[PDB]
Amino acid sequence: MSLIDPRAIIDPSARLAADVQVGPWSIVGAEVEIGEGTVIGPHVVLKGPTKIGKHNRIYQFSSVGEDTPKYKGEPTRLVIGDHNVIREGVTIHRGTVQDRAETTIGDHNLIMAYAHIGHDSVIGNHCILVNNTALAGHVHVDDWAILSGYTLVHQYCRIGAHSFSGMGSAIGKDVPAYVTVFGNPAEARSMNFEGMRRRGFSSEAIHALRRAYKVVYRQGHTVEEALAELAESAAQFPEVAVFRDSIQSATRGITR
Amino acid sequence: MSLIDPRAIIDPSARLAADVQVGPWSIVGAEVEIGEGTVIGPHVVLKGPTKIGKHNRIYQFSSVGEDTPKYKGEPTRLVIGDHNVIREGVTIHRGTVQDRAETTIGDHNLIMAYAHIGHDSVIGNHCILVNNTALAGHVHVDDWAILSGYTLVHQYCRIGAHSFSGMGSAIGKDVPAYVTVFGNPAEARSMNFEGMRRRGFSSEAIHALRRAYKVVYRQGHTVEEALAELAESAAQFPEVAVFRDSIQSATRGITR
Amino acid sequence: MSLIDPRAIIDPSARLAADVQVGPWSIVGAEVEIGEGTVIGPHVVLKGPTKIGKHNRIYQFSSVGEDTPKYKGEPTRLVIGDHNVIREGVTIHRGTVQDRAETTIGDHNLIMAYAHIGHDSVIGNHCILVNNTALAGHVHVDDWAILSGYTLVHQYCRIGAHSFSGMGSAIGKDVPAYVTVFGNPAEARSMNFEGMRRRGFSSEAIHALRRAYKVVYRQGHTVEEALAELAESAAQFPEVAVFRDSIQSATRGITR
Ligand SMILES: CCc1ccccc1OCC(=O)N(CC(=O)NC)Cc1ccc(-n2cncn2)cc1
Ligand SMILES: CCc1ccccc1OCC(=O)N(CC(=O)NC)Cc1ccc(-n2cncn2)cc1
Ligand SMILES: CCc1ccccc1OCC(=O)N(CC(=O)NC)Cc1ccc(-n2cncn2)cc1
Repeated sequence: MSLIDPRAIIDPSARLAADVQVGPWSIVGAEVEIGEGTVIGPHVVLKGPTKIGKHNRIYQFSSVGEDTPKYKGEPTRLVIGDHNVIREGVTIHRGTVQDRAETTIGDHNLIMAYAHIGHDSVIGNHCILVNNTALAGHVHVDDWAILSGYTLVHQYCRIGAHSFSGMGSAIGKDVPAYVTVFGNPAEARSMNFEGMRRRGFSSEAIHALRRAYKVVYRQGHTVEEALAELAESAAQFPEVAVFRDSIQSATRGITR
Repeated sequence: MSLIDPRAIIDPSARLAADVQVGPWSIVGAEVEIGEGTVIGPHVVLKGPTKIGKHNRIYQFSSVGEDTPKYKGEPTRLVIGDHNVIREGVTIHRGTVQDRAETTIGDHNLIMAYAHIGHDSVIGNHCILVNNTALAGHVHVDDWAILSGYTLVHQYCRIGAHSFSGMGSAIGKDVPAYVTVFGNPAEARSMNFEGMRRRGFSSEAIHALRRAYKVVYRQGHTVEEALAELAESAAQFPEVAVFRDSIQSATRGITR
Repeated sequence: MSLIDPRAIIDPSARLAADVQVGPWSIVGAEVEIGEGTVIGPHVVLKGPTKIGKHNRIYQFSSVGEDTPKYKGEPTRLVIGDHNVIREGVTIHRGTVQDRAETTIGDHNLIMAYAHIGHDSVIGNHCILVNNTALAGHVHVDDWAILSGYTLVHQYCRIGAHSFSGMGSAIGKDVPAYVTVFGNPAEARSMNFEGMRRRGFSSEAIHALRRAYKVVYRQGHTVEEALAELAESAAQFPEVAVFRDSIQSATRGITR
C-alpha cells in the first residue's frame, strides 16, 4: 500500500517526488534525485550524484549510478531522462562533471537485462540496448539506435542515429547513422531501410540515403572524397546531413 | 527453521506444495504454482501466471516469469517441468497462451548462470544451457542439446536433439539434430559422436548418422536432394529419422 | 551504524575478523572465513568452505564460493587473498582440496561485473578480469594479465603474465606471457608494450621481448625451434625467461 516500501532504505540526502514508488530491499543512496511517476523495483541499488527523471522504471538487481574508474573527490554525475525502462541487472556508471563528460541518458530508451553503460557514455532518445550490450566508456549512442543482444562497443565509439547492430557485434570503430553492422569484428552490411520506413521517411529521402551508402562504401572513394560528394545531397535532405555529419565526426574511422 | 522463510513475500494467490522451500527476500508473485520438493533460493523473483513442477532448484538473483515483450490483458504463461536447475541470475520470460506459444521448459534441464530464455521459447528434456546462453525468443531446443557458454540464438531458430554449440557461437539458422556448431557466425563442424556413445547408440546407428552428415554437408547436394537420399536410412534408423526430420522442419535454413 | 548490518545473516560456523563490514540482506554462509578490513556489500551470497583475506571489497548480487560441478562430500575450497575487488554479479566457484585443485585468487585483483571464475581456476596477483569475462574451469591466470570485457576462456587454458585479450576474445589455447590476443577464435597480434612501460621495464628488456615475439610468430619457426633460439635471450633477460617458460609449459599449444 505505502509507495515507499518500509523495507527499502532511503538516504536522508535523496530527493524524491511525492509519488515515487520504491520496492522492498532497494537502496536509494545519498545524492540520488528521483522524479514524478518513477517506479523503482525491489533489490535495486541506486548511488549518486544521480538524477533520474519522470516515469522511469528500474527493475531488480540493477546497480545505477556506480563509480567512474583525474583527482580524488572530483565531482561525477549520472543523469537519466524520462520514460526509460532499465531492466534487471543493468549496470550504469557515473561520469566526470568538470570536462563535460557526465554519463547521460535521454528519454524513451529501453536498456535490457544485464546491459552495461560505461562511464562518460551519452545515450540519446528512443534507443534500444538489448540484453548484455556493453558500452566500455565514452560511447555516444544517437537517437533510435538499436544494439542487438551482446553487442560490445569499444571506448570512444560513436553509434549513429537509426543505426543497428546484429547480435554479438564487436564494434571497434564508429557506426555511421542508419548503417547496419554485424560480426566480430563488426562490418558494415547495409542501411536500416526498415527503420526509415517505420519512422515515415519519404521515398525520396530513402533513395538519397541508398545512394549515400554507395558513395561511402561501394565506389572505392576515400572518406574525404565521399564527404565532398555528399555535400549537395546533405544540403537538400536533412536525413542525408545526419549521415554526412556522422562520417565527418568519426574519430576512430568508420566501420567497414 | 520454517520451510517458507518469514522474510520472503508470498502472494495469497500463489499455490505452493506443502514441502516447498523459499529462501529469505524472495518474491513469489500472484498466480505462481510451485510443485513438491522445489527449492527456491534467496533473492529470487517469481512472477506469474507460472507453473513450476517438482524437485526444481531456483538460485538467487533469478527473475522467472517476466512479462513477454497482440493486446493488453492477453493471458500469458510460463510452464517449467520437473528436476530442473536454474542457476543464479537466469531470466525467463512468459509467452502467449491463445496461440499455444507459452514459454515451456521440460524436465532434467540445467540452465546455468545469467542464461536468458526469451518469450515463447520451448526447451525439451536433459538440455544444458551454459552461462550467459541467450535465446532471443520463439527458440525451440530439443532434447539433450548442449549450448556452450555465451551461445546466442536468433529468434525462431530450432536447436536439434543432441546438438552442441561451442562457446560464444552466434546461431542464426537452424541447427540439425546431432550437429556440432562453432563460431560467430556459427558454422557446422561435425556430429556429436561423443554424446551418441554416452546415450548408448549402437555402432550401426552411429555409422548411419556419420554417412547422413556426409550426404547433407560434404557431397554438394541441395537440401531437397539430401532429404530424398536420407529417406531409406531414416525408415530403418529412428536416430537418422530425428536428423532427417530436423532438416525437414528447418524454416530458417540449416547451419553450414 | 553497526559493522554487521542487523539484516545480514551470519552462519554460526563463519569466522570473521572483528572489523569486517557486512551490508544488509547479505548471507555469510557456513564455513566462510573473512579477514580484517574486508567489506561485504548488500545482497551478497557467500558460501563455503571459503577463505576471504584482508581489505577485500565484494559488491552486491555476487555469488562467491558456489558449488563445483569424484564423490559426494569430497572437501572443496575457495581461497581469496588480500586487496581484491569483486564487482556486482560476479560468480566464483570452489575447487577440490584433495588434488591441490582449490579455486585460488591472489592479491590486488579486480574482477569486474558479471565475470565468472569456474572451478579449480587459479588467478595470481594484479590481474584484471573485465565485465563478463568467463573462465570455464581449471584456468590459470598469471600476474598482471588483463582480460577485456566478454573474454571467454576454454577449460585448462593458461593466460601468461602481463598478457592481454581484446574485448569478446574466445581463447581456446594458451596465451604466452606479454602476448596480445584478439577475436573469436583468438589470434596473437603483438606484445603488451604499454604494460611493460607501466612496470618500468628497461629499453633493452622491451627490445629483447619484441625480438622474442618475432622468433616465435614471424620467422616460420616451429615451437621446438623457437624455444631453442630463445634460450640465449632468456638467460640474459628474466622477462624473456618468463615468455619462454610460458611457451614451454603450454599444454594446449600456443595462441597464434
Ligand atoms: C540472442 C541475443 C538476444 C538476447 C535477448 C533478446 C534478443 C537477442 O538477440 C536478438 C535481438 O537483439 N533483436 C531481435 C529481437 O529479439 N527482436 C524482437 C533486436 C531487438 C530489437 C527490439 C527489441 N525490443 C523492442 N522492444 C522490446 N524489445 C528487442 C530486440
Ligand atoms: C567460457 C564460457 C563458459 C562459461 C562457463 C562454463 C563453461 C564455459 O564454456 C565451456 C562450456 O560451455 N563447456 C565446457 C565445460 O565447461 N565443460 C565442463 C560446455 C559444458 C558442458 C556441460 C556442463 N555441465 C555443467 N554441469 C553439468 N554439465 C558445463 C559446460
Ligand atoms: C565492451 C566490453 C567492456 C565492458 C566493460 C568495460 C570495458 C569493456 O571493454 C573494454 C575493455 O575491456 N578494456 C578497455 C577499457 O575499458 N579501458 C579503460 C580493458 C580494460 C582495462 C583496464 C580496466 N580497468 C583498470 N582499472 C579499472 N578498470 C578496464 C578495462
